Amino acid sequence: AIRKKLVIVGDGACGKTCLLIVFSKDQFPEVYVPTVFENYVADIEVDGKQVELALWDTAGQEDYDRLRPLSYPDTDVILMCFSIDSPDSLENIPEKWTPEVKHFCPNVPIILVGNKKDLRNDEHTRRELAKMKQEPVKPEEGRDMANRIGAFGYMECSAKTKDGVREVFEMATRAALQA
Amino acid sequence: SMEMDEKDFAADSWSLAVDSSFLQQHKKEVMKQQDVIYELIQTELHHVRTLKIMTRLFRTGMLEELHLEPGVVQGLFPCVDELSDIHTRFLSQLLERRRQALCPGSTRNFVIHRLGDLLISQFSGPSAEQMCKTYSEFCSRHSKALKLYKELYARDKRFQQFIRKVTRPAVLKRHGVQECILLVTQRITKYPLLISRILQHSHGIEEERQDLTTALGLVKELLSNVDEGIYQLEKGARLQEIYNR
Ligand SMILES: CCOc1c(F)cccc1C(=O)N(C)C
Repeated sequence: AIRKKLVIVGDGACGKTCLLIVFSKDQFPEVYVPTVFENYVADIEVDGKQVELALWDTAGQEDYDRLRPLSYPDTDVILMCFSIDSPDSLENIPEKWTPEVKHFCPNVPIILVGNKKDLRNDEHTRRELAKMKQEPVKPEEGRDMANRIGAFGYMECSAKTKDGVREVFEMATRAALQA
Repeated sequence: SMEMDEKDFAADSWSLAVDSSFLQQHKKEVMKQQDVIYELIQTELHHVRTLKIMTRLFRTGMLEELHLEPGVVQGLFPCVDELSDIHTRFLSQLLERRRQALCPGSTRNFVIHRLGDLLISQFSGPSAEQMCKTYSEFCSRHSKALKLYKELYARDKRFQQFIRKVTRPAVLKRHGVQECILLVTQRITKYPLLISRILQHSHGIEEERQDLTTALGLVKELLSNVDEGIYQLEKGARLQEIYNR
């Protein structure tokens, strides 16, 4: 197995920590959802290739511009997350997160991931967003942002139901393996 | 870690660590508060274990087996003794607060009601000045340690054999040298997340809510000072590159 490093970035409300927890346990915790994620090394076999994929979160580093870049050395793939229940988290992708990752991780593939996709059709979410003249992020809005920022691709998932989570990490492994 | 503490923190939560007959005696809000305090202590136990792998397995094994040039082991593991002393002392205080709270006849059933004062003490006065000095130094030497490790692993056969030997066991899967360095750098920014969630479930006693609010502010003051005090050191950087920052 070859060793690769993945880092997830995005705003504090994007669901990055929950995504790493659900993937690393293959389960949405039934008793207690952890507040933080330390690290994990996943054994993944994608398209016949075995990889040890080390996983890292940047949660807690969003306000600290000199500490946060210490998470980036030798990253092989970036997951850049936003929450589908937060058009504000998607607005911060192109001119805050993208220029930072392009600077510290040149030529590293970025996968833009829309988290919490289960909230797109949640009535409570639609009511709260309508008070700020907003609506859940549409799939075309996510794909267009991924296209504009030069992402390797666009994916969606729900940490709550686990739908799409395995696929995001198998594709991140393929992106990390590419020349 | 020692077996007594590993077993005390083996469960995924406080609600799974305590006896079910003891859990049943508490309100849901108390269970939510205790589950987050248990995560703060469990992750602190693991952080001190990361620092023991750095000092005992890596640093001391390199001094006792390899013929590295002087200053190289300190370059790989900057400030590790000072970091171990800070966190082993803090972990000792957290574990003593739990032990004092145990019910007679039990080694597992407890409730910690007064965490805020312990966090104010850790994150104020001389211990906070020491944490600020040590993390400003460690985090400024983080890139240099990673580069020194990669250079030695690629060029020195005995170093490569030593690393592959001591990191082979499955219990070291998440704890290679570079992984330990980044686990330590990231520890300090986990504290606000944990304290804020403990505070969310600590409104029942107003003195506790106030003390956790004071501790949260002190931790963010420490993080702001560390972040402003970092400048990455680089082997071979010339004075002109530095004064033209
Ligand atoms: C000044 C207090 O800092 C410490 C601490 F909080 C625990 C253990 C040791 C130390 C210490 O004196 N240094 C030099 C790190």
